[PDB]
Amino acid sequence: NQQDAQINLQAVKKKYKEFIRTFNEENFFYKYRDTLKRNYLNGRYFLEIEMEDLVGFDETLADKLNKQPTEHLEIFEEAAREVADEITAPRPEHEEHMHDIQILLSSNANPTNIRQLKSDCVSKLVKIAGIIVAASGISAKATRMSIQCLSCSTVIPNLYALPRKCNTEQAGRPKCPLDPFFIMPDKCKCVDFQTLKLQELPDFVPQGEIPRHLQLFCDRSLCERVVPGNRVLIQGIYSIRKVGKPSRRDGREKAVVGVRAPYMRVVGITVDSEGAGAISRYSNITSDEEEHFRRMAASGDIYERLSQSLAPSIFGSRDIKKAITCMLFGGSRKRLPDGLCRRGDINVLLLGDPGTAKSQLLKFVEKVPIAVYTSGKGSSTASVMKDPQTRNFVMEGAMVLADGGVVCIDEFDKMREDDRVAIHEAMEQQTISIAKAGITTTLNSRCSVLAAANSIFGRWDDTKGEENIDFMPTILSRFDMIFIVKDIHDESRDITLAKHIINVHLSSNKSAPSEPAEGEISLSTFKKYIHYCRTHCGPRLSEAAGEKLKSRYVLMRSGAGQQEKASDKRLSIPITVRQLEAVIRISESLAKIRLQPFATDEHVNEALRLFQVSTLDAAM
Amino acid sequence: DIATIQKLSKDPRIVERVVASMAPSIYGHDYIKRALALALFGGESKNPGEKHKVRGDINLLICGDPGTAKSQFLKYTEKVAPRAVFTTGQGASAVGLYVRRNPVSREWTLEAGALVLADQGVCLIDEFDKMNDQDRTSIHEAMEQQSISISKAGIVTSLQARCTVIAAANPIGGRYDPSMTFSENVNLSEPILSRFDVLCVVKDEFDPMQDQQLAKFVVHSHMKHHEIPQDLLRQYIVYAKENIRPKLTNIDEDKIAKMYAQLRQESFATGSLPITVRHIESVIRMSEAHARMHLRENVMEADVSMAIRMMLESFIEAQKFSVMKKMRSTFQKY
DNA sequence: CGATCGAT
DNA sequence: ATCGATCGTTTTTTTTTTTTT
Ligand SMILES: Nc1ncnc2c1ncn2[C@@H]1O[C@H](COP(=O)(O)OP(=O)(O)OP(=O)(O)O)[C@@H](O)[C@H]1O
Ligand SMILES: Nc1ncnc2c1ncn2[C@@H]1O[C@H](COP(=O)(O)OP(=O)(O)OP(=O)(O)O)[C@@H](O)[C@H]1O
Repeated sequence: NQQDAQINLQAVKKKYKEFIRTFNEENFFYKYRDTLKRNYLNGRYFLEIEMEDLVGFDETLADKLNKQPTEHLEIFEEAAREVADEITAPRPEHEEHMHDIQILLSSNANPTNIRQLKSDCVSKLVKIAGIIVAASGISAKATRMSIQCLSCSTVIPNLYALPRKCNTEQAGRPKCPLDPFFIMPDKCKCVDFQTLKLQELPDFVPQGEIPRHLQLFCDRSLCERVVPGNRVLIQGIYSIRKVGKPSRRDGREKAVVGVRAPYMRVVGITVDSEGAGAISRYSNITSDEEEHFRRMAASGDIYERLSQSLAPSIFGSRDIKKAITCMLFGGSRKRLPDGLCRRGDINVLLLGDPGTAKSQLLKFVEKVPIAVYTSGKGSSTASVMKDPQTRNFVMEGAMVLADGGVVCIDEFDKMREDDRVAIHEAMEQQTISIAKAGITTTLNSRCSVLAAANSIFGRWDDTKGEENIDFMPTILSRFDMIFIVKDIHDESRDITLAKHIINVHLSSNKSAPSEPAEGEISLSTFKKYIHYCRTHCGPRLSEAAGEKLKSRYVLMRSGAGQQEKASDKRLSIPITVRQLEAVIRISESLAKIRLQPFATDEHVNEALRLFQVSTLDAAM
Repeated sequence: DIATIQKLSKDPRIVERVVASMAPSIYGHDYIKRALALALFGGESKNPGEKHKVRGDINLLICGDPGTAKSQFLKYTEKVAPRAVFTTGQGASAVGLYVRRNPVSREWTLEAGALVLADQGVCLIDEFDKMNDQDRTSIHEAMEQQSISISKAGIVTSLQARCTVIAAANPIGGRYDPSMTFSENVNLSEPILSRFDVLCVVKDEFDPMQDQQLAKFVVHSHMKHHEIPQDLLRQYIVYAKENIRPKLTNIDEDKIAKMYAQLRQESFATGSLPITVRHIESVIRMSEAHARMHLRENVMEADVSMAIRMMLESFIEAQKFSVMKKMRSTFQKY
């Protein structure tokens, strides 16, 4: 303790200790004491902090905080427990024992990029923004422990040398040298450890290259914090694990001089707000939000407004779009005490002439909570690898990443059939099976899928009869609403398409006069709205809906069979149990939107007219 | 000697002086000269709000003759233009040399194509048209969505393909057909027909005067033993597609609709081979291309009307002996 | 099984 | 210088999944 500067004491002595007692505004909210105590009450053991309060307090710490944060951010912990344990006393009688805590940091300074995380930027606090891939399980770590040889809780600065002398020396002259250390984990501790991960951005030198990435670290409360495939804002720190320059040159033919490895640990991850950047699992949403939600649900002019949410630069296809979003909400996983988990999620088909904006539309359906896109030639056999550490046979197993999300693809036609069958199947039972190596783990996950396609011979097949698909009718089976795409001519239509997109395509046009349309706004809102509305309501039918829908499917199959007989040959699609079993999910999607649980058949006449497109499509 | 640009670069005659430095090889063929000349440096991202990224792309195509000099046209492009790779027809199965990432096999080497390997540039094709259909499938998104997306490994990551495309193919039917229709000239499937661009063709018939003129030019070309140089315009186009970032403004953008209607009304089931809403926007690409050839950043009727001139010529090119449809339709336009 | 290291 | 008592010392594997032409 060399009390001149950089001292162990001055900070903790009063400064950090009193910063919070001193942190004041009237309204008598403006401390971190209340938040701390009320956090403690519910087992949290943390609190949230800024980094530009020091400017609110002083002008010295921060330019010293950046320099040796590893120490300051534990002096913070000690000050925290001593300033909070006084309040742990209601009187001296109900600190049954103290406890350890974790601090947070945050700011709005600016995000950096991985291409610059360099030797200067090391041991130093920072901010970035990347994206997540996958990260480990939850192993272990602790802080100290005792040993029978000395019986002292072994205290450490770093988060190993174990010296010579015995300490069971009280044996006479017959002592026990040469490191006799019996670790006593009756006396040890336990914190968490998870190894988060990080990929770089999609616009920041991937151009003539590929994107690199980084692996991470945590201690106590940031496990169970991040599920992968997410956009983060971060404050962490860039540091190493090993050390050395001189001619103790590494390995066998490694390390010309001194190369040690990278990583970062987190001091105060947060998340993103790309509209709703991070709204996927947790709830920091507030009562105003939910009022907004239900009062828009109360609004009986929400669905047709939502027919105009994906096409603010696109014209037409409105009867086409009355259920392009109903796909998103999902209906009901109405499972039963026997096996019959009748199919939850929902699936759609579309195929027709190019030049009609299928690609951009599916890009947008990815845009608007969780989803992915490849298409053909290749998300997901599922993956049984063999761990290069220890050589065990683990399962990465990537429809797992639609375990509640959805999927979109075109290019079902343009990829061969060695890889269609596991996915032919998954989307009738949702259980990814496995039987390959010594494991029988019938995995599962609730994904949907969107299916675009391309018919060879175009509208020729569509004019006359049966050249609809090139591959099979068993995946003509699994889908409910199935859509031709033509580009039939009309000069009015032509000119209107003409100016419609040019007025789009001119000067990055519609910034000001775009959103002035009615209520067709904020796909961000839709992320949140969806992740809400699916997460509560579990509706199912009303009695009056069932008989008319039943009779309607009856007449559907009778008309298909009559067209079979009105041509003296099969002129139908197979009248399946799946068709009713899916239109039920269309009713369910509708009731999911308006939040009314019990749905009536007028609510679903809309469904009738929408799958009527498929009926009258495969009518010929 | 750096204002080499702006001692000259602003003259009106410089619409055509760029043609004199394409490939100093051919007597005729102003058309493809000008088309490659514009499309070597044309381009605009114009990313609107969150929708997509429109194009730094085009697919000019010349489906000519098996042996008219076409494969030589391509090389000077590379010997001037900033990026490339050489590839000829019969590439891979379009997969490429799908890895799982281990420290087994010492990292299981990794790539996915060459539009992954050369974006915002070029990488070359020759003699395509007699290649595996399993590649004509595969390349058929990167041209326009300018986006890759893979699976089928230990990973499903994705990566950027912003490029354009070489063409260089070969016709079928022997050499080249009469004015009888084009879909009959070479037989590619329906969902590839979607995109299309700069439609030129080396149709041949014999003029002895021209044979004399060019052959003098040839032997003169074979007689060199031992306006623009290549010394400069290289840097002009670095500058032009790098720094200046043009625009458009309402001047006459309604006329485009009448001409699109002229397609749909004069052309329904005769010639009009699904030429949807990509080539139209390629209209804009020509106009923006012209103004960057001028470093203009905006324009009047000039550039767009030049686009209409060239397209009017071509779509008369690829008809029947009844060859003058838009010709008769556009003496009033012309 | 080898080198360090202390004194005689 | 010499001897002796001190210090510190460790290595073993073969085969299965998805991929590309
Ligand atoms: N009706 C339309 N209105 C506005 N823009 C359109 C329209 N049709 C097409 N476009 C534009 O044209 C481009 C179409 O490319 P896209 O990738 O959708 O082709 P596609 O329709 O998917 O054909 P294919 O299915 O064969 O790939 C898009 O960038 C889209 O913005
Ligand atoms: N104007 C010209 N100047 C120089 N050479 C010419 C000209 N016109 C034709 N040629 C010659 O014609 C030949 C054409 O063969 P080239 O090497 O171009 O293969 P290609 O024509 O691309 O044939 P393919 O693409 O069918 O294989 C070239 O050697 C080229 O020199």
